[PDB]
Amino acid sequence: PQSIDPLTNLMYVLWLFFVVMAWNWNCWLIPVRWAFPYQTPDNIHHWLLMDYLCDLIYFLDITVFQTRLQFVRGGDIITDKKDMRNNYLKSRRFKMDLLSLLPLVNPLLRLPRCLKYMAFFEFNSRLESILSKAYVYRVIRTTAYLLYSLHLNSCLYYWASAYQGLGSTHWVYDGVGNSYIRCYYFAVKTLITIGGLPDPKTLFEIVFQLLNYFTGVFAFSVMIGQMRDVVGAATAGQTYYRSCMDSTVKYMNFYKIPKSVQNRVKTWYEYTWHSQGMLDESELMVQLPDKMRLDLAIDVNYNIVSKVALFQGCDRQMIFDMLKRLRSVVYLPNDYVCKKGEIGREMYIIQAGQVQVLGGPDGKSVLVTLKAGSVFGEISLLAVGGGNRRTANVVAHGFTNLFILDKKDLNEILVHYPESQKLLRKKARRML
Amino acid sequence: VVIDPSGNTYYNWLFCITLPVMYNWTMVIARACFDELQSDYLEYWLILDYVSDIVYLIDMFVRTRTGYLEQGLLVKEELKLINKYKSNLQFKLDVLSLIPTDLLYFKLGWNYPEIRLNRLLRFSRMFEFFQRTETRTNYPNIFRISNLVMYIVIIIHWNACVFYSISKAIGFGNDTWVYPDINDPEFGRLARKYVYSLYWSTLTLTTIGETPPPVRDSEYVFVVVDFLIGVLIFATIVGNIGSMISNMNAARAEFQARIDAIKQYMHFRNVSKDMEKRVIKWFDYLWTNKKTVDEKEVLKYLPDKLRAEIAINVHLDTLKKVRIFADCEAGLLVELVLKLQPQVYSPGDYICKKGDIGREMYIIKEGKLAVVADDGVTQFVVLSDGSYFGEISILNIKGSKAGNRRTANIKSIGYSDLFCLSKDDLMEALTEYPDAKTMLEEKGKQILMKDGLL
Amino acid sequence: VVIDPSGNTYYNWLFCITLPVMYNWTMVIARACFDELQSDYLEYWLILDYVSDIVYLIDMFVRTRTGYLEQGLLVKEELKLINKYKSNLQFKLDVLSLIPTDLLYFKLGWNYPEIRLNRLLRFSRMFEFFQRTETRTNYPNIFRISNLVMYIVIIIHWNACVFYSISKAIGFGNDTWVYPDINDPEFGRLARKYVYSLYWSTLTLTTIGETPPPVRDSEYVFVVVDFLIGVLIFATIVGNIGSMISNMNAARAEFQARIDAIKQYMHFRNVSKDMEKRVIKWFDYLWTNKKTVDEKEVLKYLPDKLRAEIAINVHLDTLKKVRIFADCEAGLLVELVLKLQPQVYSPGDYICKKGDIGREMYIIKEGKLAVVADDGVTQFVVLSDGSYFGEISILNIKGSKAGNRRTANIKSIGYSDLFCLSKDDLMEALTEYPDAKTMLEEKGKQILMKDGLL
Amino acid sequence: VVIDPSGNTYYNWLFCITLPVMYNWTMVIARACFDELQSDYLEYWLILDYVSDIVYLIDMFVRTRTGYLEQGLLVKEELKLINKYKSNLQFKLDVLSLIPTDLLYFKLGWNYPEIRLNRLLRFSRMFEFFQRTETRTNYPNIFRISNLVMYIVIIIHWNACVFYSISKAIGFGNDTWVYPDINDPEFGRLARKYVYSLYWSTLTLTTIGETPPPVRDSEYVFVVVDFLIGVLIFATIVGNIGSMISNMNAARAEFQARIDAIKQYMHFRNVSKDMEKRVIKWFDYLWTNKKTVDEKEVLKYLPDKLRAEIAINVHLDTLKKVRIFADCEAGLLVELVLKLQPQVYSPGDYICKKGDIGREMYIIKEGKLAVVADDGVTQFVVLSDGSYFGEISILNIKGSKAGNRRTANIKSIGYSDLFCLSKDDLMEALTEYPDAKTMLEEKGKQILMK
Ligand SMILES: Nc1ncnc2c1ncn2[C@@H]1O[C@@H]2COP(=O)(O)O[C@H]2[C@H]1O
Ligand SMILES: Nc1ncnc2c1ncn2[C@@H]1O[C@@H]2COP(=O)(O)O[C@H]2[C@H]1O
Ligand SMILES: Nc1ncnc2c1ncn2[C@@H]1O[C@@H]2COP(=O)(O)O[C@H]2[C@H]1O
Ligand SMILES: Nc1ncnc2c1ncn2[C@@H]1O[C@@H]2COP(=O)(O)O[C@H]2[C@H]1O
Repeated sequence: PQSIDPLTNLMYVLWLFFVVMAWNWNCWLIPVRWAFPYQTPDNIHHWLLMDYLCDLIYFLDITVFQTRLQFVRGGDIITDKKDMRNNYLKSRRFKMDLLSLLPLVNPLLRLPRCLKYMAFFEFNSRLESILSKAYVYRVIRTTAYLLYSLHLNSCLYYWASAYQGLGSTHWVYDGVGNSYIRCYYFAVKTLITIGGLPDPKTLFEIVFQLLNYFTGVFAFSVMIGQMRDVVGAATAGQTYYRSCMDSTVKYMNFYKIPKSVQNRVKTWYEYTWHSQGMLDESELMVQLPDKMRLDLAIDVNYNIVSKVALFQGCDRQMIFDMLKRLRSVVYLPNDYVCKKGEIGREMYIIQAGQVQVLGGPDGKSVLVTLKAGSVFGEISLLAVGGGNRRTANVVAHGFTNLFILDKKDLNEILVHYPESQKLLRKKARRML
Repeated sequence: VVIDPSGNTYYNWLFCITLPVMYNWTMVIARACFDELQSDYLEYWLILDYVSDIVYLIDMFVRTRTGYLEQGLLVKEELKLINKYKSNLQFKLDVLSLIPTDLLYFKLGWNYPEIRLNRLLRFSRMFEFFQRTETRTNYPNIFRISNLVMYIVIIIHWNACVFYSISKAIGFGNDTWVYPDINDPEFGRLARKYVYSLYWSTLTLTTIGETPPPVRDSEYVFVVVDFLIGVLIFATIVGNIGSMISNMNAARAEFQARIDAIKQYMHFRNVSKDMEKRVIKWFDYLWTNKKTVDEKEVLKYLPDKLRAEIAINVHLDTLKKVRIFADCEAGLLVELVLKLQPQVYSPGDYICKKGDIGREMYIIKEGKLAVVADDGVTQFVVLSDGSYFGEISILNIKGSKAGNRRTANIKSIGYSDLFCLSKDDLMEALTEYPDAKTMLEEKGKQILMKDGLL
Repeated sequence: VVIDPSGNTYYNWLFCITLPVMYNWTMVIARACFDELQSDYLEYWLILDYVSDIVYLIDMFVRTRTGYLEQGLLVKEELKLINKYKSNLQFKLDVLSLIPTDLLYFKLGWNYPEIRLNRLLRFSRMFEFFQRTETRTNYPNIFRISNLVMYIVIIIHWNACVFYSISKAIGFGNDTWVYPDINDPEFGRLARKYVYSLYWSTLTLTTIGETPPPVRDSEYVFVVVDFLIGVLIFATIVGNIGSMISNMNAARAEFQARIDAIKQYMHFRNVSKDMEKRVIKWFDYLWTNKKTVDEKEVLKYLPDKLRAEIAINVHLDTLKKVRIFADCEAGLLVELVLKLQPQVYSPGDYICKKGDIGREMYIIKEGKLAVVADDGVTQFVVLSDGSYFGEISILNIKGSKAGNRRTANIKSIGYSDLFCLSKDDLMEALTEYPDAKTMLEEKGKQILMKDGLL
Repeated sequence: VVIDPSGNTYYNWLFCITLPVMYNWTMVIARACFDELQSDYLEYWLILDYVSDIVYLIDMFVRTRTGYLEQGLLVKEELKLINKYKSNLQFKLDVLSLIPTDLLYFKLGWNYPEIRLNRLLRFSRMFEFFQRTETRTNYPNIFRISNLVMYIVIIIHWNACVFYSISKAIGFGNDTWVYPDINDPEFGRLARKYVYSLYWSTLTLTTIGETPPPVRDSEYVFVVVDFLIGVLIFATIVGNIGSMISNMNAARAEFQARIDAIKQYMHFRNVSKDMEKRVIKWFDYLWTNKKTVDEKEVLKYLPDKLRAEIAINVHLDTLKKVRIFADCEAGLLVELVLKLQPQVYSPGDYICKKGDIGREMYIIKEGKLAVVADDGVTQFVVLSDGSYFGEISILNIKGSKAGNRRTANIKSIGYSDLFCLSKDDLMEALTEYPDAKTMLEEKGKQILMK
C-alpha cells in the first residue's frame, strides 16, 4: 500500500488501535511508576523495553503511516507521495507528534508521550463509523475514562500516603497487600463518593479527602450524565414513534373512532416502524443533498419507471423528476388500492408485496396477481378533469408498499418539459 | 396452523416461555451458589427443571410454527418456517440451551446445578416478551420502571450468589469481609444466607457501601470490580429514569416553551393587556381540555387511505347533511372531508362579520354559534353541532347579489370547534369532478333564486 | 351558582382542600405509627380531623357545584352536574374518603388512627391543585422544586413512620438496628423518636446508608427494599431536576447551536472578519434584548383567528395612518396587516439605496430611519416610529416618472425594527378587493399628480 | 459620556464589580462565623471592606452612566439615565447594599461583621456578569461548569459557616457531632477549623455522609434538612452536567441519527451496495469537512439584511466574473446572488449529461469538474474553482441550434461544491429589470453568433 485512505482502510484502524494501546501504556503506567515503587532496578529493563516498544510504535506511526495518509483538498483525492508527506507536516498532528517524542530514569520525563491523544480521537472517530450501534463503545469509552480517573486517583492516594509516610495515620495506606488495588479501592470509595474509609485526621489528609470527594461528585455526575445521554439517544427513535402513535390514538379516542379503524391505524404504525424504521421516508430525503436524493431515487425506481411503455422516448430528466415525486405508501392487507368506478389519478409502482386485480362475476376473483416491480394505473395520469375511471377492483394482497405518483405532481413536472409534454399528450390521444 | 407473531397467541406463549427463562436465570445460579437451597428442595427443583425443559421443547416447536412476513404475506409453509428457524442463530441458541447436561448429575453429583447454566441462552424469549409488553401496555412508563427494577433485582441476586460463592471459596468466617461461619445458629440458616448476601449485593451494586471492608487482595479486586459494575448499574438506572421523566415532560416542556415565546413576543410588541389575557386564557383552555395537539401534525404520517377513513368517520355524517353536498359523489365527499381544516374559537369571537369576504365554509363539530345583528346584543338563531354556513360563498355563483361576501355576523357563544373548507380546497377537490362542480353551481343558483339573492 | 373550574375561586378552593389533604397524608400515618403523638395531642387531632372532614364535605359540595364544559359552554344545570359527578370515579373516591370510621375508635381503641387512612383517597384534589399551580404560577421551576421537595419530604416521613412501626413490632431496643428502648430518658421523647426516625429514613432513602446494620432477616429484607426504593427516589429527583435544567436552557442551547452553525458556515465560506463580527454582534443583540425567536414561527403557535387579533392589535393603528390606506375596508386592512413581514436592521444599515428597486412598503414599528444623501453622512429628515415610506412603489401606476425605483437612500440610524408590505402581498390581498384596488390606483395617481410626478 | 452595555467597557466593569460581590458573598459570613478569621486579619478586612464600598459607589455611578436602548438608539441624556436607574428596583437594592451599618462596629464590637450582610444585595451585578460571560465566552461549556463549580463551592462554604455557627451555639466538643473543642491545639487552628467545616459541608451537601452522627434533636433536624439540600445540590450538579453533555454532542447526535436513518433506508429499499458506500463516504466527508447542516437551514435564522450581505460577501465577486453578468447593474446582481442554490456532488457524479435540458447555470466554488466525452475516460477541459457553465442556456436566444440542450457531459472529479442559478430564478429576477434582460439577450446572442 503506497497510499492508504484513513477513513476507509482497516489496516489503518488496526494501526490506530496499536498506537492507542501504545499511548494507553504511557498514560496508564507513568503515574504508576511515579507514585508506586514498582520501577525497581530488578525490573527496570522490562519497563524500558516496553517504553522502547511504545516509542518505536510512535516512530513507525509518524514516519510510515502518517506520511502516506491520503487527504482531501478542494474535494480532490490526493494520492502522490510528495503532497501527502508535506500536508501532514503542516497539520497539528505532526506538531503534536514531534512534542510527543521529545526526551525532555524518571518516569515523569516521559509525560510528553501522553500528548499523542489525537491518535485516540482519530481512532474513536473510526469506531463510530466502522461498527453499527456505536453507543456501546461510548459506554465503554466513558467507563475507560472513569477507570483512568480512578487510576490517577489511586496513584495520587499512594503518593499522598507515601509522602506523609505509610501506616503513619489511619487515613493513609498502611502498606499491606498489592498496594495498587488497595489504593485503587480507596479511589473507588472516594471518586464514587461511596465512603466507608477511615476518617482523615491531619490537615493535609482532610484537604486531600475534601477535593477528592468533590472531584468524585463531578466525576460521578459525568458518568451518570453520559449514560443519561446514551439512554436518551438510543431510545430517541422509539420515543418519537411512541409519542406519534399515542398522539393519533389520543386523537382517535377524542373523536370516538371505532376500534375497527383504530386497529388498522395501530397495525400501520406497528408495521411501518418494524419494516422501514420510520414513519415518513420523505422527511429524511429533504435533509439529503439533491444529488444524493436523486441518485437514491434512481437506484430504487429508475429500473422500473424506464421499463413502462407510457414514458418511452420521454426526457431522461423528466423521469428523474418522477422518481423524486414518488411517495411510498403502505397498504394494509385486503385494502382496496383501486375501487371499480372511482377517479383514477395515480400511478402505482409495487416496491414490495402482491396486488390482486379483481374481476369476474360479483368480483372477488383474482384475474391476475401483480408482484413487486410492476406498474399499474399509468393510463390514469393522461386523463384531464376526472376523465379516467378505474375499470376493475384492485386490492392489496397483504402489506404492500406502493410507490405512488399522482396526476397533480406529474402535471406539475410536465410544465418544465415541453418536448415530453407534447409526446406524452400525443400518446394519450393516439389510443382514444 | 401457524402462529402470527403480532397476535395475542404469540404474546401468550411469550409469557408462557418467559417464566421458565426467569426461573433459569434466577434459581439455577441460586441453587448453584447456595448448596442448601439445591439439596433441601431437590425434588421441587427436579420437577421445575423438567417442566421448564418441556416448555423449552414446546417453544422450539412454536418457533418452527411461527410465521414471518415475506412480501407482506405470513408464510404458512412448514418447510419454509423450519428452514427460516434453522438458518437463524436462535435455533443454535435453543439447541445449546437444551443440550442434556442432566446426564452430568451422575458424574458430578446432585450438588452441581450450574451444569444447567446453558438454559440461560433462552434470554431472547424473555427480552422479546418484555419488548412486546412495552408496546402492548397502556402504561409504558410503569412497565418500563418495573422492567428496570426487575433487571436490577436479577443482577443484584446474581451478585449475591457470586458473593456467597466467593465467601465459600475463601472460607466462611475466615475474615471480616466474607459471609460468616455457616455453623452459626443464626448465619447457618439458608434464608439468612441468601438474605444477607442480597443485602451485601444491594449495598455494593448501588454504590452505598456500608459493608465490612475487604481483607484479602482477591477480596479487594472483587469489591472494586463489583462497585464498578454498581456504578454502571446506578448510571443506567438514573439515566433511564431521567430519560423517562424528560419524555413524559416533553409535551409540557414544548407547550410551555411556546407560551413563553408568545409572551416574549407580546412584551416585544407592547400587546394590550386584555388581548394578552385572552391569549393566556386560550392557552390555559388548550392545556386544560387536552386540545394542544395539532390535527395536521398528528395525522401527517398516516397514508391517504387511513387518514381518509378517520376523516370520514369524523365528518362524513355532517358533510352529507350539507344541502349542496347531498347528491355529491362519494369520492368527492372523501376529498372534501380530507380537505377540512379544524379551527377553534374562543367565546365571543366573531367567526365572520357582515360584509367580510366569504372565503371558506364552516361546519360545526362542537360548540354553539349565534347569528347576531350589527350591535351583537341580539341573536337571530343559534347554530349547533352539524350546522353549517358559508356554503354558497365557496361556490361563488355568478350574478350573486351577495357577491362572495358574508351577509351576517356569526359569533361563538362558547368554545366552538369548527372545521373550515376553503374555496381553494373546494376547487382542488372538484378538479377531478367537473360534473359534480356543475351540479354544485346549479344547486347554488337554485338556492340563490329561491331566496331571491341572484 | 356554579363555580367555573378555570377561574380563581376554583384555584382558591383547590388550595383550601389541599390543606386538609396534605394534613391527612402527613399526619395520619404519623399518629398511627408514633402512638405518643396520637395520645398526647388527641384533642387537637380531634378538632383537626373534624375540620378536615368538614372541608371534605364542602369539597364534595363544590364538586356537585363545579360546572363542566359541554359544547364549549359551562354547564349550569344542577341535576346535570349531580349526574356528572356521580358518574365519575371521583365521587366513589370521595364517598370512601368520608366513610365514617371514627365510630371504630370505640371498638379498636382511641390509639388506632389507622382508621382515618381512607381520607388519603382525596389525593386527586392535591394533585389537581399542584397541576393548576404549575400551569398558573409565574415561577414554574421554583414551584416544581417546591413540589418535588414536598413529595420527597412526605415520602421520607412515611418511610420514617414505617421504620418506627417496624421497630415497634420487632421490639424497641431488642437489637441495634431498630429504634432503641423507649424507656431511655433521651430516646423516649416523642420529638426524639420522630426526628431519629426521620434521620434514618433520610439516610436510607437518599442512599447514604450510615445506619446500624440489620440483625434480623426481616430487617435485612426491609433495608434491601427500602434502599432500592431510595435509589428509585434519588433517580426520580435527578431526572426531574435534570429535565427542568434542560428546559431552562433549551432556548439557550438552541440559540447557541444556531450561532455555532452560522459561525461554521462563515468559516466554511471564508467570510470576511468584519462581516463575522457584525453577525456575532447581531446575535448578541438578539440574546440581550430578548428578540431571539423569529416572529413568524412564534405566531404559528397561535390560531388563525387569535393570530389575526394579535396582528390587528399590533399593526392596525399604524396601518390606518398610511395615506393610501386612509379610507379602506376593514377586511382589506386586516388582510394587509396579516401580510406584514418584520424586518430588523442594525445601526448604519441601508434599508433602501438610491437606484434600488422598490417593491415593498416599510412601516417603522420602532427605531429611527434617516433619509441620507449620496455622501452617506448628511440626512434630509429623520423618520421616527409609525412613519412609512414606499407606499407608492407597491402600487403599479402606469406612466410614472419613477418606476419601481427608490428616489433616496434610507439608512437605519440605530437598531430599527420595522414591517414591510411587499408588492406581491398587496396584490394578492387586493385580488378579493377590486374596488379597493381601483381606489388605491386612483389615490396613487392623484398623489403623483399633486407631487408633480407621473 | 455614556457606557454601552453591549460594549467591552461594560463587561470589564462587570468583572470589577463582581470581585467585591464575591468577596462579600463568601468572606462576610466566614468572618461572622469564624471569629478567629475576623479578629486576626482585621486590618485587611477593613481595607477590603472600604475598597469594596468604594467600588459599590462607583458601580452606582456606572448605572447612572449606562445607556439603555430605546427606539434602537443608546440613550445619552443624563436625566433619562438617572430616572431609569432610580425607577428600577436595582437602585433600592444598591442603596440598601450601602447603608452605613458599619456604625454598629462601635456598638456591637469588632467581632460582628454580619452587619455587612446588606452588601450581599449587589448579587445582581454578579449574576449579570456571569450571564454576560456565558454569552461572550468562546467556550460556553467550560464557563458553565466553572460557574456551577463556583456556585456549589459558595453554597458549601455557606453551609460550612452555618455548621460552625451551630457548633459554636451548641458548644464546641460537648457532643461528637459538633466541631470539637477549640482549646485543643490541633482543632483550634483557624485553617483546621475552616477546612474541617468545609469538609463536613461538602460531605453533607453531596449525599456522601461520612460524618459523626447527630446527638441532639436540633442537630438531627439540621442534618436532615441539610442532607435534603444536598440531595437537591447533587441532583442539580448531575442535571447540569448531563445537560452539558447532551448539548455538547447534540450536533453529533443529530448527524449520527441522520446517517443511521439513511443506512436504514438503503437497507430497507434494497439499494445497491456501491451507492450505499457512496452515501456513507459522502456523509463522512460532509461531517469531516464541516458541511453537515444545510445552508438554507443555517442561514434562515439570519435576517434578510445579513443573509443578503453574507451572500454578497461570498458569491457577488464570482458572479461579476461571469461574462453575461459582467456589465449588469450592481443592483440586479444582488438578487441573482440571493437566488443561487448550493449544490454538492460526489466523485463520479454527473452534474449534467449531453442532450439534457439546461435549466440552471452552475458556479463552481470548491471543486473541480470534467467535461467528459460520453465515456468518462477523456476530458475536454478541467474546470477549476470560480469557473461556470450553462450561462447561455439560462438565457433565451432565438436561433440557437443547440439551445435548451446541454452540449456535453459535466462530471465531478471529486466532492465539488457548486452554486446553480436556475432559468426560472433568473427570469423572475429579470422581470423587474427589462433593459437588463434585453441587454443580456443581446449579449447571449452575440456570444452564440461569435
Ligand atoms: N386483467 C388484467 N391484467 C392486468 N392488469 C389489469 C387487468 N385488469 C386491470 N388491470 C390494471 O388495473 C388497473 C386498475 O384500473 P386502471 O383504469 O388504472 O387500469 C387498470 C390496469 O392497469
Ligand atoms: N337568519 C339566518 N338563519 C340561519 N342562518 C343564517 C341566517 N343569516 C345568515 N345565516 C348564515 O350565516 C352566513 C354568514 O354569511 P354567509 O354569506 O356565509 O351565509 C350566511 C348563512 O349561511
Ligand atoms: N426628502 C424626503 N423627505 C421625506 N421622505 C423622502 C424624501 N426623499 C425620499 N423620501 C422617502 O424615501 C422613499 C425611498 O424611495 P421611494 O420611491 O420608496 O419613496 C421615497 C419617499 O417615501
Ligand atoms: N469542448 C468544450 N470546451 C469547453 N467547454 C465545453 C466544451 N463542451 C462543453 N463545454 C461546456 O460544458 C457545458 C455543458 O453544457 P452547456 O450547454 O451548459 O454549456 C457547455 C459548456 O459550458
